[PDB]
Amino acid sequence: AARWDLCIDQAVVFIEDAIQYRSINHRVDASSMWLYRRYYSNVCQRTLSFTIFLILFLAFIETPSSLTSTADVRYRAAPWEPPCGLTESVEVLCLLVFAADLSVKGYLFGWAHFQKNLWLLGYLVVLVVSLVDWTVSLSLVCHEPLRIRRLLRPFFLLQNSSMMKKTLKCIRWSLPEMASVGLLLAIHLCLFTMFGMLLFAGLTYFQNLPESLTSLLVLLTTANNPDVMIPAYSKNRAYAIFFIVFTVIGSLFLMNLLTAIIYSQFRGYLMKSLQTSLFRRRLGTRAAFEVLSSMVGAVGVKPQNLLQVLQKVQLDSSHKQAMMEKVRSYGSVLLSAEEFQKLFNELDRSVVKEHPPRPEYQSPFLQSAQFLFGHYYFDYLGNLIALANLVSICVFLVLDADVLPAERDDFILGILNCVFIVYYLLEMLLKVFALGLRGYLSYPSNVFDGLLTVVLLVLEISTLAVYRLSLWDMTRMLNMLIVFRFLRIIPSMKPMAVVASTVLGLVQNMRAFGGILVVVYYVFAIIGINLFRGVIVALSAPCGSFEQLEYWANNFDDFAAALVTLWNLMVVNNWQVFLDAYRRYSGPWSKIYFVLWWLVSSVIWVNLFLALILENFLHKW
Amino acid sequence: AARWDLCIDQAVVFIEDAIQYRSINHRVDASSMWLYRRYYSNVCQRTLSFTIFLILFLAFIETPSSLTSTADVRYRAAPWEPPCGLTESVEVLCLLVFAADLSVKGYLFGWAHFQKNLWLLGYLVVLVVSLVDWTVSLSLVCHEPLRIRRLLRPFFLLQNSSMMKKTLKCIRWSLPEMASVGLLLAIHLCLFTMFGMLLFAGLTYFQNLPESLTSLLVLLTTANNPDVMIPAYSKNRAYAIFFIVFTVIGSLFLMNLLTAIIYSQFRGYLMKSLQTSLFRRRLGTRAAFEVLSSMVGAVGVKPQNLLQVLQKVQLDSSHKQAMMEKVRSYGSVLLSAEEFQKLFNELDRSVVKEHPPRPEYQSPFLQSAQFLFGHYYFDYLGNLIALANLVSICVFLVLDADVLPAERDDFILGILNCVFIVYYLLEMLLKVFALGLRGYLSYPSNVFDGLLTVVLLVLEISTLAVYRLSLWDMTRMLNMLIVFRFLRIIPSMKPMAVVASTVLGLVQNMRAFGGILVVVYYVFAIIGINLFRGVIVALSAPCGSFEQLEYWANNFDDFAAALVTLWNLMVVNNWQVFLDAYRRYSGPWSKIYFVLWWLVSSVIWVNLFLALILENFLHKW
Ligand SMILES: CCCCCCCC(=O)OC[C@H](COP(=O)(O)O[C@@H]1[C@H](O)[C@H](OP(=O)(O)O)[C@@H](O)[C@H](OP(=O)(O)O)[C@H]1O)OC(=O)CCCCCCC
Ligand SMILES: CCCCCCCC(=O)OC[C@H](COP(=O)(O)O[C@@H]1[C@H](O)[C@H](OP(=O)(O)O)[C@@H](O)[C@H](OP(=O)(O)O)[C@H]1O)OC(=O)CCCCCCC
Repeated sequence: AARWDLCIDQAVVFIEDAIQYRSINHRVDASSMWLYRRYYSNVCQRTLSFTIFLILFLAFIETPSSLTSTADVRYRAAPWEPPCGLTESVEVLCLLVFAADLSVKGYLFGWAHFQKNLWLLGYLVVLVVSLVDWTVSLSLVCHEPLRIRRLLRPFFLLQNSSMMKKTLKCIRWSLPEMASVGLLLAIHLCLFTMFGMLLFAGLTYFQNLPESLTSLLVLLTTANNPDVMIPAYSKNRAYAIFFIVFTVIGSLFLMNLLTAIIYSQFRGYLMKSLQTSLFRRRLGTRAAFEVLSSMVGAVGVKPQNLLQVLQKVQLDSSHKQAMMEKVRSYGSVLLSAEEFQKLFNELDRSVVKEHPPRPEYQSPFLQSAQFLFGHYYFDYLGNLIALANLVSICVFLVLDADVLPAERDDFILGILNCVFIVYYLLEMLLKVFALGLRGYLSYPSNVFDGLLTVVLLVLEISTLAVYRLSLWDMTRMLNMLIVFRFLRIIPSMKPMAVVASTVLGLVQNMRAFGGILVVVYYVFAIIGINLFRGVIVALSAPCGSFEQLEYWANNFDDFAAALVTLWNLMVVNNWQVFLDAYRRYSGPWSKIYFVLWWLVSSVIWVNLFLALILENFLHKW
Repeated sequence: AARWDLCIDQAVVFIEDAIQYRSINHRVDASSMWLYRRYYSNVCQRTLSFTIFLILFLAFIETPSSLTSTADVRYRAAPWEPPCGLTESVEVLCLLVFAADLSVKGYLFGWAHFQKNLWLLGYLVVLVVSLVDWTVSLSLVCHEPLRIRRLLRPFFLLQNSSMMKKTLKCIRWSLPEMASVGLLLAIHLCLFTMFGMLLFAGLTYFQNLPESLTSLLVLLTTANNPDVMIPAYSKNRAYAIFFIVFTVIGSLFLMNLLTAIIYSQFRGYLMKSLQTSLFRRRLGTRAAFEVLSSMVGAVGVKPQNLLQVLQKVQLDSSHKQAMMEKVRSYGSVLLSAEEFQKLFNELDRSVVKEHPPRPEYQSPFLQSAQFLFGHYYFDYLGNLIALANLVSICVFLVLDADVLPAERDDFILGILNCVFIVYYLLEMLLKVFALGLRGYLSYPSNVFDGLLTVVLLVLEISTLAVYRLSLWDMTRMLNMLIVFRFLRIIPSMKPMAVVASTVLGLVQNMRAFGGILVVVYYVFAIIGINLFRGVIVALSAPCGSFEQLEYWANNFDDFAAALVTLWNLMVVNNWQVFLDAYRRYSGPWSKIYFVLWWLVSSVIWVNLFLALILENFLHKW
C-alpha cells in the first residue's frame, strides 16, 4: 500500500544516485525525496554555479572600479564610482542563496554528519562573517575601505566542486617534503651570501645583507643571469665558477627536485577516480536491489516493480530502451543479486548517430548530388581553397608592411576575397541541399565552418555596400577572421594522435586546476589593492629602471590592473625591476609580498601544472 | 692434459665476465685470454679514460689559446700562441693509443661482429679522417685555421662508455613525437605573427616578417615578457588578452608537453638495467658450468676444479672466503646446474667493517678515555662549537660591511679563531689517541674534518707568524675555509631521508647525463669559434643594448670564453640582447645558430635532466 509506494521512490533515488556517482548517506523521509530530487536537478545546480560566478565578478565593479580604457598612471580616465547601495544589494542577494543552499544541504543530511563534516562548518562560519562585515560596511555609508568579506569569496568556489577538494588533499600530503627542500634552499642562500660577501666586497650587488640576499634570491630563478656576474667575471675568469655552481645546485637540482615531490602524490590520480566511481556505482545498485527485494517479501525481485522503477529515472533514451527490452524479455522468475549487478552494466557502452539524409523529388537529381557528395575530396576541395586563401592573406601582408605604409594600391585583395567567400557560401548551400538542415547540424566541424561563412558574408557584403572597388579597418577585421579558416586544417590529425588525445584530456580535467588558479589569483590581487593602491605616481632615469622602461601600467590601482601585474610576476622575467620599484615607493618590507607570490604561483602552481600533464599523458598506456 | 688447462682459463674468464656484467661474444684462443684479461684490467682502462680527458683538454691550449686573466675585449692580454708542433705532437700521441684500442677490440671480437657493429665502423672512419686532417694541417706550417679533426673529438667519449649509448637510444625513440610537437609549435608562431602584424602595425616589435617572427619567438621562452606588450597594453586594456593566450598555449601547454614525451621513454630506465645485468650474470655462470662439466667427462662438476677456478679470479676477499668455505664443506658429489646457479648468489650481500681500537698500557687511562669517548655528544660538543664558530663569522660580516669599510678594528676575531682551531686540533688529537690512526681513517666524515683542521691550523699559524695581534687577504682566506665547517651539519639528515637518497642517486647516474652535456657543449663551442671569432670589437648607447650593459665578456674569442657564453644562453634570460648584438655585428643569418642552441640545450637537455630526476626519485617506492 503506502509502503509499496515508498520503496519505489527509495529505489528511484538510489539508481539515480548510482548513475551520477553520488554517495548514499542521506536520510529517507516522504517529502525529502522530492527535495533531494529537485535539488540535484540540473536547473537548480546551474543557478548555484551562476551565483558563484556572479560573486567573483563583482570585484570588477567595486570602488576601485576597473572600467577604464587604459591602466597607465601617466594618462587614464576618471574612476567611475558606483552609488552606495548597488554592489551591496547584489552581494546580499547572492548571500541569501548561499544560505538557502546550506540549509537544504543540512536538512538532507544528518545532524551528526553536519557536526562532523568540516566543509559544512566552515561554510557556516564564512557566511556569518561575510554577513557581519556586510552590516558593518553598510552601517557606515560605504566608507570602510578594506573589506574582509571579499577575501572569503573564493571559499564558495572551493566548496561547490569536488575535484578541487581532491587536489587540495594531494598537496596536503606533499607539504612535509617540500618544507624540507625549502629548508635546504634556505641553507643554500645564506651560505653563499656570506661566501659572496667575503669574496666580492673585500659590487653593485654585494654590499650589505639585504642587498646581497636579494641578488642571490633573484639569481635562483635566473632573472638576472649575465647581469649579476659582469663585474666579477670582468676582473678574473675564475669568478664564473662561483655563479655556475650556484645555479646548478639552486635552479637545476633543487627546483626540479621540487617538481618530482608533487608528482609523487599525483602519480595514480586518475585510476583512483575510476576505482572510487565504480565503487560508488556498485553500492548504489546493491542498495536499490536490497530495498526492492524487501517490498512485500527465495531471494530476488519482481521485474514488474523493475518496470515501475526504471520508468521514472533520468537516463539516455538509448540506455533506457536497451535496458527495458532486456528486462521485458526476461521471465517472471525472481532476479538474483548477481543478475541485478550485471543488469546495470549497460551503462558502459556509448551510442553515436549522426543522421540519415532526405530524398528529393527528381531521382536523377538526387543521384547526381549524393554520388558527387561522397568523394572524400569535396571537403579537400574546400581544404585546397582554404590553403589558397590563407597563403594569399600572408603574401600580401609582407607586401603592405615594409614599403609605402601610408597609402597602398589594394586592388586584387577584394577580388580574391570576393571569389573565396562566394565559394564558401556555395559549399554551405550545396551541403544542406544534399544532406539537410538537421544533417548539417549533426557535424560539429560543419557548425564551425558554416558559422564562419555566415560572418564572412556579412562583413564582405557590408564592405561592398560602403565602397565599390575606415576602409583599412574593415579590411583589417575581414582579414583577421579569414585566418580562422586555418583552424580547419588542425582537425585533420592522422599520424600524431597522442598530442590531440592529450589536449582533449587536459581540458576535461581543468576543473580542478583552474579552480586553484582562480583562488590563488583572487586572494593575492585583493591583498595587493589594500597595500599598494596609490603608491605609484608619475609627473633622465637609470637605464634599467621601472621608469626608463615604461612600466607604468603594472600597478595595483584596481582589479583588472592587479591581475595583469600578478601575471607578469608569475612568469619570472624582469621581476628584479618590480622588486626595486616597490622598495623605493612603498618601503623596504614589501618584498615579503612578492616573494610569497613567487612561492605560491611560480613554484607550486607551475609544478602542479607539469604534474597534471604528466598524468594525463600517461593514461591507459 | 692441455685441454685440462684450457678449460680452466675458459672458466676463469667467464666468471670474471659474470661479475663485471660483460657479454660472452668473443673468440677463445690460447693467447687471447691473456690479452682479454690484460685489456679489461683496471690499469689498462684508466689510461684509456685519461687519454680521452687529454684529447678534450687540448682545446684550451690551441691557437685561440684561452690562457688569459680576463675575457673582455676592452682590456685583455696578448694571446700566448704556442709553437708549431706541440699540440700536433700530443694529438698524434693520443691518436696512436686510440688505434691500439680499436686493434685490440677488433682482434678480441669476430670479424663478422666487426663488420656488423656500427660503433666499430664509425670508430675506424673517425680515426682515418682525424689522421688525414692531421697530415693536411701539418703539411702547411700550422696555417689551416679551421680544423675538422676537432669536431670528431667528442665521438671518442661516446664510444668508450655504455650509459651514453643507452640514453642516446632513448632519445632516438622520442624523436617521432617531438617533431610533431615542434610542427605544432611552428604553426603557433606563424599564425600569431600574421595575426599580430594585422593587429598592431595597422610597434617597435611588429613591423616586418623577420622582426615580428623574432618577437614571438623570444616571448615563447618568456625572455621579454613585460617589454613586448608595453605599447599595446598602454593603448587599450584588451590587448593583454593576445599576449596572455600566446604564452598559455606556447610556453605552458606545449613546452611542458615536450617534457612528458621524453619522460615516456625513460619511464622504466633503471629496472631495465637491473634485468639486463642479472641476465648477463646468469648467462656467464651457466657458460662457466657447461664448460666445467665437460672437462674430462651423471651431470655435474668436480669441486676440486672449482677450487682451482675460484682461486685465480679477481673478487673481494669477503666474497672469496665465504664462497670458498661453502664449497670446501661440500662433498665430492657432482654439483648440478641448479646448485651451480645458487652458488654464485653470494654476490648479493655487502660487507662493511670499520675497525677495532687498540689497547693502551695504563688500564684506568684507556678506561677513562673510551667511557668518555662513547657519549654520542662528544661529536655534538664538536657540533656546538661548530655552530658557535659559524654564527661568529656571520655576525662580524654584517659589522665589517656597512660602516667604515676602509679600516676596521678587528680585535676579537683573532681571539675566537685562536680558541676554535685550538679546540679542533685537540679533538683531532683526542680521537686518534682513543681510536688509532687506521681507526680515524675508517670514517669518511672524520677525513673531512680532520683535513680541514690541518689546513685551518697552517693558515692560522702563518697568520700569527706575520703579525702578533695583505692582512685583510689572509683573514679573507681564513674566514672562507671556516665556512666549510657548516658542511658537517648537513651530514645529519634524520627526518628527510628521501632528499639525501636522491642526491646519492643522481651523482651515481651522472655518467650518462654529463656525457651528453659535454658532447653538446664541445661541438657548439668549436663551431662558434669558427664563425664569430673576431666579430666583436670595442673602442651614449641605447639603454637596453649589448653595450650599455657591459656585456663585452660574452664573445667567442677562445674556448673558455665560448663555454661561459654558451652557458648564459642556456639559461634563457636576456638572450634577446645577444640576438640583437650578433645580428648587428655578424650579419642577419647568425640567428640560425642561437636558435639551434636553444633547441639542443635549453629544450632537450633540461627536459632530459627533469626526466632523470623523476626516474631516480621514483625508484623502489
Ligand atoms: C595550502 C594547502 C593546505 C591544505 C589545506 C586543505 C586541507 C584539505 O582540504 O583536506 C581535506 C579536509 C577534509 O575534508 P575531505 O574529506 O578531504 O574533503 C573531500 C570531500 O569529503 C569529498 O567528498 P565529495 O566532494 O562530496 O565527493 C571526498 O570525496 C574527498 O575524499 P577523497 O580524498 O577520497 O576524494 C574529501 O577529500 O578538509 C579540510 O580540512 C579543509 C576545511 C577548510 C578548507 C580550507 C581550505 C582553504
Ligand atoms: C640526435 C639523436 C639521434 C640518435 C642517433 C644515435 C643512434 C643510436 O645511438 O642508436 C644506437 C645505434 C645502434 O647501436 P646500439 O646497439 O644501440 O649501441 C649500444 C651498444 O650496443 C651496447 O653495448 P655495450 O655498450 O657494449 O654494452 C648495448 O648494450 C646497447 O643496447 P641496449 O639498448 O639494450 O642497452 C646498444 O644500444 O648506434 C648507432 O646507430 C650510432 C652509430 C654512430 C653514432 C653517432 C651518434 C652521434
